[PDB]
Amino acid sequence: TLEILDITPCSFGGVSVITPGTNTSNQVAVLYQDVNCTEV
Amino acid sequence: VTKFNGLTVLPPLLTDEMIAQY
Ligand SMILES: *[C@@H]1O[C@H](CO)[C@@H](O[C@@H]2O[C@H](CO)[C@@H](O)[C@H](O)[C@H]2NC(C)=O)[C@H](O)[C@H]1NC(C)=O
Ligand SMILES: *[C@@H]1O[C@H](CO[C@@H]2O[C@@H](C)[C@@H](O)[C@@H](O)[C@@H]2O)[C@@H](O)[C@H](O)[C@H]1NC(C)=O
Repeated sequence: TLEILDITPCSFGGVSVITPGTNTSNQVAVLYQDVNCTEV
Repeated sequence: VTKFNGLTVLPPLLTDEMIAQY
């Protein structure tokens, strides 16, 4: 079909782990860099 | 004062508004 399709690359980004020292606790909060929350 | 190959541009920690407040 004579139609034009734009191509956007699939989302990616770094993963960072915000963490208080292991010596204190072990809960972590994961930051996914530059991705809208729906895409996770 | 004036792509998607793995290159990323992280944002600064102090936003321009906060710098203006300083
Ligand atoms: C996640 O979804 C989109 C894509 O990142 C964003 O919100 C939309 O942004 C577009 C602009 O590209 C608007 O046209 C839409 O109206 C917005 N809302 C929706 C529901 O698509 C934003 O990053 C995030 N939005 C939400 C609601 O999570
Ligand atoms: C490291 O933590 C040491 C003891 O930590 C103890 O256990 C953790 C799970 C917490 O409950 C904490 O409040 C407790 O005190 C101590 O030597 C000190 O707090 C820390 N020392 C260093 C060098 O980080």
